[PDB]
Amino acid sequence: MIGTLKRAWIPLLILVVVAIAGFTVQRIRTFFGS
Amino acid sequence: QLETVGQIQAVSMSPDAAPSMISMKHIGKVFEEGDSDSAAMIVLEGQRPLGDAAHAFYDQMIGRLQADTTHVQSLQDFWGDPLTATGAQSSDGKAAYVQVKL
Amino acid sequence: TLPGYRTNYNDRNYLPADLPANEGYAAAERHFSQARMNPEVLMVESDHDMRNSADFLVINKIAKAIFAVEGISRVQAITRPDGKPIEHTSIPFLISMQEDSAAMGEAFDASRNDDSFYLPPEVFDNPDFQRGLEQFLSPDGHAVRFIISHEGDPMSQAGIARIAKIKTAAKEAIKGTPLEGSAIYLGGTA
Amino acid sequence: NSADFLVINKIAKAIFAVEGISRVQAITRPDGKPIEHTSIPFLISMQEDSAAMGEAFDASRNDDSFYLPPEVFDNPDFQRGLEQFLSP
Repeated sequence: MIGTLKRAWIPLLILVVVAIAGFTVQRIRTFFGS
Repeated sequence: QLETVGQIQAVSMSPDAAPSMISMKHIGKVFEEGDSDSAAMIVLEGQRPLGDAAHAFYDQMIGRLQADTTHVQSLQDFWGDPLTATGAQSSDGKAAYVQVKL
Repeated sequence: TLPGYRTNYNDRNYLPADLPANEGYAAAERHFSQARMNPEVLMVESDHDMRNSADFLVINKIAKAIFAVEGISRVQAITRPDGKPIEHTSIPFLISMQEDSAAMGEAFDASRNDDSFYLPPEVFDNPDFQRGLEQFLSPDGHAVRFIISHEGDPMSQAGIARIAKIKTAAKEAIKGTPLEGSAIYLGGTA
Repeated sequence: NSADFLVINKIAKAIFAVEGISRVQAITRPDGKPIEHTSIPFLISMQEDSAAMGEAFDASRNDDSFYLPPEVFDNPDFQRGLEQFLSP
């Protein structure tokens, strides 16, 4: 429902950014050594 | 002070998972000459070609160096050995060196 | 200006030239080269005693294959104890009117021909060989190591790109030999 | 003939020297391994020394020299493999 999702859009965007960045970081953390 | 603790708890330059660090540790383990990656080079250079006095001083010096078991882990002579002596000497004969593992 | 950025790993370029370490660096550069004090060590670890005439052929093969890399000078092995091949090992000495064959052999030693190599099996019981055999082969003979020097700056972008080439050359030298599948370790500063 | 088999061994070695290549198989190399008794200590032929040299050159597959004398083409134990690698 849009009325309540567009009220917490900042925490949702922060969560999306944190998730994407964390997955990309844990992916890059495996390139060294191998 | 901060710098005292900083020099006390210093960390290695290279990671433990570095292929070259693993390689150096394994080379030292297999050849039984220390589990370090640090090594120094004692060069001795003269204005004239190194003769027998230089060889005697070098023998006494490596005898001294091998005694300090806590710091000097090993060394590759390569100059007290007639088979390999020319590998640790310049083409002109005025310089020689020995690698010491620390 | 960013797509022209080059970096450097030689720490002695960014230090005053009046440090004792740099003084000895200069003393060594006056006589050998700038890359003699920063050698690489390559170790090939097999699963059998390599102290025999059959495996020393593969060791000489590895030494030559590493020496054939572009920026490499002064590879040092047991079959090459001073970066120079052992004398009386070229093809005019596996063959043995004798003033001709002696001239051939001594012409093959004045250039360090290095096209053939045997080292008969009576070099392993020679006492004047063991002190050098302990430097290059493991105490149980299962590993052999090579000491590699660079031509220019070891810690440049080229000296760092040479590491993969050294490893590839060592891996291709043992391809198709009884030493195939051995582990190759490369340590050093570069 | 013995003259062209030298070039065949040259081609085999040159292909084997490519980086990602393993197990090149030719008539001068019938199992990816060089033929024994073809290295330089066998073109040369106190004999306990030369035999040791030859058998040290066969335990490593030295592959620095190669002849195959011309009496291998009339050897019946060679034709069944000569038909696999050379045109009829």
